[PDB]
Amino acid sequence: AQYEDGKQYTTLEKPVAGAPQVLEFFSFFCPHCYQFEEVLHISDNVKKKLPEGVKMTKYHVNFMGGDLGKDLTQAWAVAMALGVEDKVTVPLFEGVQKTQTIRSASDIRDVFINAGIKGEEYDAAWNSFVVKSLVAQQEKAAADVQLRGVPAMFVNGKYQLNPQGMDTSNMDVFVQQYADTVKYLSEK
Repeated sequence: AQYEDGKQYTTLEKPVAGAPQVLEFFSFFCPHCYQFEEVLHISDNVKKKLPEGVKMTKYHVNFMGGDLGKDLTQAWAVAMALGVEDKVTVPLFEGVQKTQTIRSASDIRDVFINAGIKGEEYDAAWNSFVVKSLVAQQEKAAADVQLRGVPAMFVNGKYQLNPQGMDTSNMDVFVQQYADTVKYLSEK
């Protein structure tokens, strides 16, 4: 076939019922995740090729960056709850990996402030139980699929993208193959 199990994707031995349609995992400490966001714009190009009626989910993970890794998962929960993902994603990535100016929760907080979220609003969110359960959601989803690496994308809780098996000669060609694979898997 043109799309083969173990080639552009793998299949989960243990499928996850009720899972989000398109589910993406990342870490702000994850170097290919930075690329996926800043250079390749994977999430965005997948969305452009997804059928409509399809919802897209992106979660942060704890297993990179120790204590700060967990702070960042809680911050991503804040970002999701306030709907400000598109204004903090870039500065968080650059704060962690480019400038290395993110070293504490207060530094994470600064990124949101500079992006225009009010201190009061940020801290209320940070401490809220809605964010607590949002953090739980992120963890559970990762636990459901035995996740030990990022970036990762799962389709309908039973297929996992396998970017290792796609040409990387051309970044643009890589992205389309990746998105076309999500679409193929989506329709499966």
